[PDB]
Amino acid sequence: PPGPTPLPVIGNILQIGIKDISKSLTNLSKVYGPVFTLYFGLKPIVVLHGYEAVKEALIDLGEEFSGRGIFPLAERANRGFGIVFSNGKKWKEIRRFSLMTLRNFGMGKRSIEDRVQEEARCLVEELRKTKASPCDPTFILGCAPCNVICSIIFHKRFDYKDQQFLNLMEKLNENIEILSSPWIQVYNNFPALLDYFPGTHNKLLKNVAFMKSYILEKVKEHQESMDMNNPQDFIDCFLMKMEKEKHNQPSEFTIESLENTAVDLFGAGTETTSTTLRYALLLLLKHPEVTAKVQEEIERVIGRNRSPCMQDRSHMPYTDAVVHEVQRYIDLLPTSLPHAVTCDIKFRNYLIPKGTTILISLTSVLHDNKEFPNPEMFDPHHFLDEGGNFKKSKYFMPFSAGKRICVGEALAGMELFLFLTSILQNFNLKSLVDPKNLDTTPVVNGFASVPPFYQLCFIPV
Ligand code: HEC
Repeated sequence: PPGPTPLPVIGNILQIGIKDISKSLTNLSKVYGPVFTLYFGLKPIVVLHGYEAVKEALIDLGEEFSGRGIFPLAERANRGFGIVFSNGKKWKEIRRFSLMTLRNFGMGKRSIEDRVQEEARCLVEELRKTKASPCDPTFILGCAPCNVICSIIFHKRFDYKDQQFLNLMEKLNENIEILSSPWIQVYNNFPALLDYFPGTHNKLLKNVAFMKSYILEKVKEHQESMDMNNPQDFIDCFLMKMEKEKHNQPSEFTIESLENTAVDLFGAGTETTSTTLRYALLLLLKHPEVTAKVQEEIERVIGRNRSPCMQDRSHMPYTDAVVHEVQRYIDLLPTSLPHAVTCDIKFRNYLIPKGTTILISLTSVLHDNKEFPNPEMFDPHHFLDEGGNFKKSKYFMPFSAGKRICVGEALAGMELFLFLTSILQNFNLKSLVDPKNLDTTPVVNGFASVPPFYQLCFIPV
């Protein structure tokens, strides 16, 4: 399986660098084809580039490519596996459980949707506190997705001033800061350095364990007041899954694994949604024509009176296109999360041995030159036909694809749709640095893009 010849100890780092590694992968694909080999120091990585290879692996050999693969830093920073990093029956069975409970009406009288709607009108209330004055939305937008997960795991959101909530928030955001430092790919190239610089990974381990404790005291309060035959949140359903398993007791569901699945949901369920929303508003500032068009659909379909809901989305194609086009443009997980093969397998006639790490290039699919003609340009017509109707694409994979597809695809769709429409129904976004100037080009470091810093005022309508 071809690829550039790597140097003695520094792997392929001269060829890919430490900057925008997804761009380097596209360039390498131009010379080695859609299936190349790449060395992260001494570790052999198969990269899959265009749609055809990604679809052929993740969908057609779905089981064979179902494995999760772990780079050095994550290996050291993770004590205990839940869902994101699990493999085999542990992953198969917890993931299955989690999707069950993440369905709209999958645990109690309260739906996921009602959770997201409650959050939407609190999000709006807090933005109303900003008194139409310049503000960095990073924090407020960060709280809403975290709080949806709080409500899903604990039945009950927290006021945004609740100190339980701010600690969990502080702990989650610090993990995102540590993890966005450019010299994180330096660890994956030279893992020896983890020992010589353990600051990173010790801070991750300390933060996770803080969160694990907090959750533990939560599942205790649950074990106490828990009504079987009447589960109301994630913890309840897990606790009672433990009872239906307490007999045949090898057993994948335990207090350890619930803590682990819980921290994952918080980590996987906060950062990406938060950034997508922050980036959405940035783009809505830059392109006010687009914003004006979304507001016409809101006044027409939903009033100014009631609150949005999911049934409204089928009747709002432009807004569905904007949401779709934010996710595709911004390409927040350029190489999703590293995959790994389940056994020795010939792929496009190449032979790839069991447990070999795979990087899926989601960028190559999301920014396919042909499906999306100006792919590095923000344009909702990418998902509209000549009438105003919504136009699906099989190249829309920001949640990846196949057997490891984001467990929260639906939830994220609800959050994005309901928080964005809720914000634009209630406010007009005013820029302070004038649309024309401000730059919306992703700041990329390794496998993580983020918008540049901006401010805006939320002026009520
Ligand atoms: C449930 C809360 C939750 C929310 C909200 C959420 N995710 Fe996820 N996402 C997950 C979990 C859990 C996984 C792990 C799946 C697995 O390993 O089997 C995941 C995995 C992924 C992967 C894994 C890639 C792969 O092939 O293995 C990508 C890409 C991803 N998410 C993107 C997103 C994007 C983009 C958003 C929103 C803009 C988002 N997720 C919002 C829970 C969430």
